[PDB]
Amino acid sequence: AKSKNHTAHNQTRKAHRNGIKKPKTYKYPSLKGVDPKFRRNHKHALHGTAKALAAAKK
Amino acid sequence: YAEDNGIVKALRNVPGVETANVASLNLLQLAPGAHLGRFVIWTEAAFTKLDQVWGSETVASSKVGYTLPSHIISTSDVTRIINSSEIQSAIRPAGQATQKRTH
Amino acid sequence: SRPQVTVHSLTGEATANALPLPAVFSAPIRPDIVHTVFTSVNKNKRQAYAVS
Amino acid sequence: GIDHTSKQHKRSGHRTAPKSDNVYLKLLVKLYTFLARRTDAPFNKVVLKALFLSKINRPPVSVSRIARALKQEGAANKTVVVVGTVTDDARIFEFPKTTVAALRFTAGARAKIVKAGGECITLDQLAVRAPKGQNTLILRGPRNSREAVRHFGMGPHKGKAPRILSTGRKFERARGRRRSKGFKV
Amino acid sequence: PSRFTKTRKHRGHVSAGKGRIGKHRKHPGGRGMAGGQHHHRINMDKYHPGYFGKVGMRYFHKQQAHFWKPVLNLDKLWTLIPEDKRDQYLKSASKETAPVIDTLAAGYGKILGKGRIPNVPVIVKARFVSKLAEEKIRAAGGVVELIA
Amino acid sequence: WRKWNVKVNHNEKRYATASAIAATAVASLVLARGHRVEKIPEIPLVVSTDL
RNA sequence: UGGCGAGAGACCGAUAGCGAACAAGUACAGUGAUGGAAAGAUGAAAAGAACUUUGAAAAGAGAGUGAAAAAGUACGUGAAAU
RNA sequence: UAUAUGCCGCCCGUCUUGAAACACGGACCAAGGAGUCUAACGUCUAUGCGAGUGUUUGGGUGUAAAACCCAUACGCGUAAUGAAAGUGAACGUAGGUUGGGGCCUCGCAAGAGGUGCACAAUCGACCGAUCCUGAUGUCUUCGGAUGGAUUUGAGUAAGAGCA
RNA sequence: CUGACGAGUAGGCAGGCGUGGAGGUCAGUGACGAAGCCUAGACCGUAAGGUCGGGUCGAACGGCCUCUAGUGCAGAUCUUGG
Repeated sequence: AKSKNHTAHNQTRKAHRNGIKKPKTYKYPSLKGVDPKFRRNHKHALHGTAKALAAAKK
Repeated sequence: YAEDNGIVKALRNVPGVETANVASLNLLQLAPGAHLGRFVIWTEAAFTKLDQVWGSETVASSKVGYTLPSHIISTSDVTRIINSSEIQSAIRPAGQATQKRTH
Repeated sequence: SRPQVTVHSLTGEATANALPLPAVFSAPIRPDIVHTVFTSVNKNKRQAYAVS
Repeated sequence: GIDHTSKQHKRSGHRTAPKSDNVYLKLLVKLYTFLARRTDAPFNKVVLKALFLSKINRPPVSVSRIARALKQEGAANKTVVVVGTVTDDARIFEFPKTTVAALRFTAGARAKIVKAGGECITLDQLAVRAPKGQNTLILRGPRNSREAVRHFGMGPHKGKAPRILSTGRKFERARGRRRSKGFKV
Repeated sequence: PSRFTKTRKHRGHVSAGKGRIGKHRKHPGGRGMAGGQHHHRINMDKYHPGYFGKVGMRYFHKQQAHFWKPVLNLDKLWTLIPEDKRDQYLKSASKETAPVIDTLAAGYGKILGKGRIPNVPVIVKARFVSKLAEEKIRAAGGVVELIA
Repeated sequence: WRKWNVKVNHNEKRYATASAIAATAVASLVLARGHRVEKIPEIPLVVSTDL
């Protein structure tokens, strides 16, 4: 009572029915995984430059 | 009618004629077969009490919480709006209704 | 400026009295809400039928 | 026998007419097809393709969002357009003057806009006033604020709210939600 | 709706939309939530994670009347005043005529802050308040009176 | 225990009755449903209170 | 959802509706507990065919009643298989 | 429409990789005959109202199992988060950047500048939990201010739900 | 008006034909003959099917706008009858 164990025939043809999807990179990719020391610094650097470009500009 | 003085018993025999109070105004009588428009014979007391029942800008409601509905267009005629003055000065001129068959 | 509906007597003879429209006759004439609500309301005097 | 690349006879997936049977909305669609065909201004093609949108795709714009749109710089005199409805918001106290034009208007919204001195305008009166769409603003209510879009794309580590009837303790907080009971999500 | 269902459009097609190979049969997966830790584990993990096990403490004979404590944001707090007196109360933004608001009278057990009541003094009567709500009420001028 | 009677919203019920009363006016929709009003005086037809 | 007395229907219309529209819990089967049918509709009214002839009789053929017996008590219309 | 003639044409349904099959059902005809109704829901539409919504458990009426009118609650929604005690959402035009339909100004036009709702990505702020920091006072060891952190939620960020 | 395209089982969706019954309308048709049945007679629609003529027959039935469903058959060693 054996049967077919595996194939990959009609697997590269199903995928190309819908056209292998490019991963949609963005401007400002997510900082999840960036080193936490640099991440804390860049948090406070953006925090500083928002103060500098909000308070000084009137 | 608005005040019954032997009117339902008077006209309950004649075929077709149905009577209805103002405060009732059944929908199953006014639009039979979901088709609009029944030839309704009002009485004068019924006409004024209809003004009291459904309300207007002056009288308020007499149905708690109810206001007569708002339109979403100001005039049911559209060609009147399309014509009048202001649109046609903003409109590019017209092509022919059926086009020439070139080639 | 309501269009001043006149009142008829019992013997015809349209009387000089006049009445304004009660502003129900300027409501939105909606055939579709009347249609669907008429179907849902007309199903409300049905009795139960069933087999044993 | 043509070798085809994409779908034969592909219905575009957009609407061409509103699925609703409201007669007066079909009259507004009748008017804006004329204006979108013969004014060649883009405003008439954004109103026309927002009348076709459904009830979920026309979420209601609170009158406080109209207050934010009139606190916007250089836009204090624009006549704001909301294809859809306009609902009242009881959280604002100062409301500005100018014109709001929508399909519908809730009762508190007309009360507040007329109380502040403004004028509520149905879209055909705006088409009389602004044929090419002179001096307007189109707002949209939030679409991803729904109770149903709160649950879309439910899966592991995606943080999107399991469809559930009764919440609290004891209902989907065990194995698969915390570390001590197996895994977390 | 019987004339609108698709099993009336299937009159003429052998299997009525259920398939010839995989025949429509009685209960092929089980009755109900069968096999939750079994052949449906991939459906008890994702879309329902956390369905299996215990989490908390048992509260024998729980009465929800004990836990009646609806909240009121400072965003509303003026809809408790009726709309006719509200404009007379926003004007004369001053003491000695502060509008008494009994928040319990509409059924609110706690007053929470959510942003910027106007500068009119207000005597909020409540059972519970939150710390960032009473600071905003006090900064508006009015005070909070604890009732029961 | 088939569902025999159907709920309608109360305000939509009043909406439909309001649209029916508004349709009992000027008689395109009244001449549409038969209703031989081809020779009448003006519509809405109001008769005196004596009736 | 039992008994009696009532009113009704977006139900079924005689292979349906109760098992039962009829002498239906009947005919019938089983030692018994029990099982359990089929079967309505000539015409307005029997006026349901006097009389003659063929045949031993059933019947036929004429005659006649009937709007019509291409309605004759195997009876309304009377399909398909055959 | 019948027949003659030329060429073609294996009985349908079914499982099946494949049946005209030496696979199974089918002698014929008439009638009956198989995804229906309900409870709770999901997604999508349409309608009413919309910070609400829901008349119909019940009451008054009635041309009386219909229609009509209605109080009080109650259900869902308007607030989350914790096992729980409990606490419970604006530093800032409720933010910053990028991309944005449309609108405004200049320009004949192409375009340039401003404004940028929805939506997409991302950095912040705030609310609850967790882990830290833990000051003034102190029914003298209770109490939490401030400051945080690659932690965490089905949160907020001028409400979108109800029927 | 212009252009492109048209295999399809399981399957999905759309536009529709038919049936029993319900609200409306055509002041519809009809014992000077409705419904039904037969009809190598005819017309329309791609098709579901609709329509007419002839015969038979004997009292009810349709078009359209909507509603509702015990709604459509060649097959189930399908049920009953022949």
